[PDB]
Amino acid sequence: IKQLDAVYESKKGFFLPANIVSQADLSRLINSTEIQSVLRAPKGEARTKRAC
Amino acid sequence: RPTVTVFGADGKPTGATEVLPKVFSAPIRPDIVKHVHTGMAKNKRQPYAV
Amino acid sequence: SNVSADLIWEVSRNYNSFLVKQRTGTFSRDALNLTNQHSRKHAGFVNDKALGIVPAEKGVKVIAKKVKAANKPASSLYTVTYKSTARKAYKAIASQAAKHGYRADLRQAAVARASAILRSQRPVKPEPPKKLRGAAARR
Amino acid sequence: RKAPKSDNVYLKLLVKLYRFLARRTEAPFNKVVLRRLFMSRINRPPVSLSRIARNLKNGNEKKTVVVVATVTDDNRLLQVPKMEVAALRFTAKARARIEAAGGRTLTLDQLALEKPTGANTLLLRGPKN
Amino acid sequence: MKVRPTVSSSRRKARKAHFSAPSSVRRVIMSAPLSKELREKYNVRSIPIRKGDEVQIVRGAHKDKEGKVTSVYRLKYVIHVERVTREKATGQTVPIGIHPSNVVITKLHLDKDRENILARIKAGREQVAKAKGK
Amino acid sequence: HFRKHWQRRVRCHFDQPGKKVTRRLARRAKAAALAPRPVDKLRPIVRCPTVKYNRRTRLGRGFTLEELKAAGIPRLLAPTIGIAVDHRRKNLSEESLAANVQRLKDYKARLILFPRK
RNA sequence: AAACUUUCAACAACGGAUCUCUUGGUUCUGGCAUCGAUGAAGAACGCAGCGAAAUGCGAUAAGUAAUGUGAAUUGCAGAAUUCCGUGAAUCAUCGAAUCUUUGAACG
RNA sequence: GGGACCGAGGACCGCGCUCUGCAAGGAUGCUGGCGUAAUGGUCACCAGCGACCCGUCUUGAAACACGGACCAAGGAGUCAAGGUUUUGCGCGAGUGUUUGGGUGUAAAACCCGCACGCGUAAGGUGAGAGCUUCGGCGCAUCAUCGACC
RNA sequence: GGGCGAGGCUCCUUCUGAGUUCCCUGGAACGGGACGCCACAGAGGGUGAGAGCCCCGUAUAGUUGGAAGCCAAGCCUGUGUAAAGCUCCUUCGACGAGUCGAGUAGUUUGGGAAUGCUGCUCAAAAUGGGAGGUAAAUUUCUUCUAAAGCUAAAUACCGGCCAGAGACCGAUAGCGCACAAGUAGAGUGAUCGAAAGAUGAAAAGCACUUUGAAAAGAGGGUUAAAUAGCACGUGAAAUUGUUGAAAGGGAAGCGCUUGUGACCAGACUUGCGCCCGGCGGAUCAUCCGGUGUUCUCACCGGUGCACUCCGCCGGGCUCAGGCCAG
Repeated sequence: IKQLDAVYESKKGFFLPANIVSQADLSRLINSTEIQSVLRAPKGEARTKRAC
Repeated sequence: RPTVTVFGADGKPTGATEVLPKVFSAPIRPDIVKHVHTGMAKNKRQPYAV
Repeated sequence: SNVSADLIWEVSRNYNSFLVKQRTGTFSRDALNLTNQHSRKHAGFVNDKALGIVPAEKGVKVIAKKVKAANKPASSLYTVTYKSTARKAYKAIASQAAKHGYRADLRQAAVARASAILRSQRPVKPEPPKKLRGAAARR
Repeated sequence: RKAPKSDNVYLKLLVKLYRFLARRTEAPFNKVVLRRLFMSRINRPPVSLSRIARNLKNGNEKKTVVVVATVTDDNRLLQVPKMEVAALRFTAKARARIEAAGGRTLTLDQLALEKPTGANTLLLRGPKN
Repeated sequence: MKVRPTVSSSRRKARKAHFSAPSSVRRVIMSAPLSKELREKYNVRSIPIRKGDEVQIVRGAHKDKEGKVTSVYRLKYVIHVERVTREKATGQTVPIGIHPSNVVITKLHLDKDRENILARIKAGREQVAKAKGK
Repeated sequence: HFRKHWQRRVRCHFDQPGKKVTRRLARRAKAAALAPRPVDKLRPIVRCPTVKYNRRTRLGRGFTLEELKAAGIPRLLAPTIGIAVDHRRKNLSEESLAANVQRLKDYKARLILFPRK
């Protein structure tokens, strides 16, 4: 473990990459208070009755 | 920084304390792994020819 | 962080060691899969909170994932064996899935799996004798 | 386009998030962000610190510049101002200079958290030609 | 796993060597194990079979049956054990080809050369046992 | 550009690791033979010729006679104690002369000599 | 109705596909440098108890000497080996020899 | 009043009415025989109806012409170098370790010095996506007048 | 300066781990199950089927003897006014000719300052000669010594003595040749040049009887198998014979739809739930302790004592159940 940290510091021309997303938990991301608070009212249900 | 426990020869924790070396937080990219593995698995072959 | 159930499903929806794929459907051998069907709903090893029911010698052994122990597989599964009454097992299993908000969407599947395992443990009826027809019968 | 051409699982997660946002919000900001996530690399040219600095030289300071692209460093700038930048990916020098100037690096999922409707966001594109 | 570059893991070459080996190599190949009593008597596991040895057949259709070796027929890698024969159509008995790996030696034909072979094998085994022990 | 027979004149480097191993084994053969001695000779510092590369120095062939004399190392002894000698090169400048005599003084300070037999 | 022509099936024929195998080929890599007038490469004729080819050998001819191993060869026939031994073997190694006619070929 | 064909969907939601209910966002109820080759299916033959021998080539199209005794196996847009378009990936004013060197569990994997290849060292008017404190800000890019080399 | 030289390195050789324990199938375990062992050795191969522990080998350290090269601790000697390096200087300093070069012809090169080479004619110099730099004011400057010779290494390699490998090919493939293949054979000759692998674990390759002139056939026998008989693993199609069923007035074959005959896959064999009685048992509710957990849900142990639970039986009823129909 010690030398793993050491060698990844010692690699030249390479740094540990930065991900394009910060939180990978889309459940928290979506069901967070901000999204749901600014969110619009649902326009329907998952399974919708057929009228005619 | 999170912590991992060290285990002795008997399988029981020793009480030692170790920190993740910051590389286990790197992004997981199966496509990049696929590309690199494909090339690096061809990199061993011996030539054949009639 | 970098990892989540969504990331794991992204990595593993196309291939698993538990994945068996045929022409009539795709199944999963995972012990935490209540219907043995490949889906994010039922991918127990993917989801943080998951349930699994396995047969016992007389009854059902129910395993559930501990969210504070994902890093520790040897101590990551709350195991309870229900070897009393069929109705009592169903009660307890449905509580473990729906009372405190750990997988109420899997409540029905868990109860059905427990019922199926108990019916399997039930003694089995002898076969009806085979009746021949036509040329085979006259032969 | 229904499925992105990329094989990146994290870009797929961002696509799902912003698809949900575009469907459940009245935000043309979210719609354009989803469209720019669907477009390919050659159609997402890099945006430079110089271009962002001169797009904030006017009264647009104290804002969140969102660019669905990679932000590159420009050696021609002796000074970098404070700025709220969000983008898909940064260069190491762009991160270093922004953080030394006093701004903060932001990702698109974060921008979805703080600013889910695109308020006080300057949406920028790079030079196509 | 092999380490020395001289040895080869080639199936083709191994089978070629086995099936084109000369008579001395065939003798070494047709070495056979010793019984337990001989094992703790001589500190030797296996020895090449020879004509005067008494063996016990413990594999094949002949379950557990003993007899003196009649001939070591090195050409097809078989030995002939006394009284282990089958009758042809004419009623003449022909010996059955049995393999030294399928036989076990019970009584050993003794001379100076085989005493020397046993002494060398025992010396190597005891030297290595002593080296491992202390 | 294949108007000729490149097929009969084409070469592949499938033995690149084999030649690397062979060269490494040759360097160990030299150091097995010249065991306490370095596996090379001390080479001088020389300025590159043209205007394009005259801002840099490299290693040359051998040391000049008068810079060996200034360092205090005799001519007939230098190749014996492991110093390359180049009788063709002229210093033409106190700068090169001083750089090479300093290099030879460093070699002298770091050298160990064994007394003949 | 039979015969004949044709369709399908069962079994049996012809033929050698498929599957399986492989003491072979092909390609790459590594260590080393060794033909001949002291008669080469090649060609020919002989030699085994019973052999035509292949293989080995050269009138000392499926071979001799020496060294090592240690009890065979094998299709048959006949001898062995005393096994408490300078010693079987179509054995291995190989430093000594034998080595027909030619062929650079040389009365 | 008589006949034919059909019954898609699968808790409730709706529009309605003749409203204790209903023919109103898709079939229910009652009954009989059989429960096995009975329905169903596959083969062979008969029967009624239909129905040019395939491919190539030429032409506006035919016709001609060419190949076709049958079967098994083989069989034809591949590889390399140099360009170029697009898509994915990494780094990004930089990028490229694998000429070579250093390790190695040894043709793998891992690491790297100096070079080298390619590339890099200022507006106004009107639109404009997207934001707005709804006073206006204004990406990319475009048309014109510009500024400089 | 010489001569011995123990010893060492390289390479061949000797020797070095552990189950044939028990049961089942099988002709034969190397297969399945049980219980063990070795492992710096679970590469590979053989053995009657997939063997780390039956055998050869395989890993590391040693160990037995031998071969030739090189190094070499030490020990004997050394000798001659012998050789060598450097320094200084009122002394010297020899450097390659039918070769350079000039003209010319051919050839060659990216290269008429001829890029090199060769042939013919002429044929040199000594502060000399050759090649470059340069408008810089004259051919200044720079850099080397040709016409004599030797020399390891890094370099190439379809051949020689071997060795190790492969995302190669697998008997119409792979070299033409996996085989008595550069063979049989063809051509006057130079040359051209094939086809052809597999019984079986083991020949155990069929004794004996009978028919036949014989080849062979039929009994019989070996084998796990002759549905493996040296026309031999498996054994397709084209084509053919026999038997079974069928069709057929100058083509057959093909599509749609019945019908006859033959031959078949499904589906069903009852499931669920209530009312009784007989039972027979063990995990009725609640409470107490411990543990676990999603901190409110469970699990054990006690309590329960059998109008509560759990299974069976002898009955009754409901609903749902296959095909074809009214």
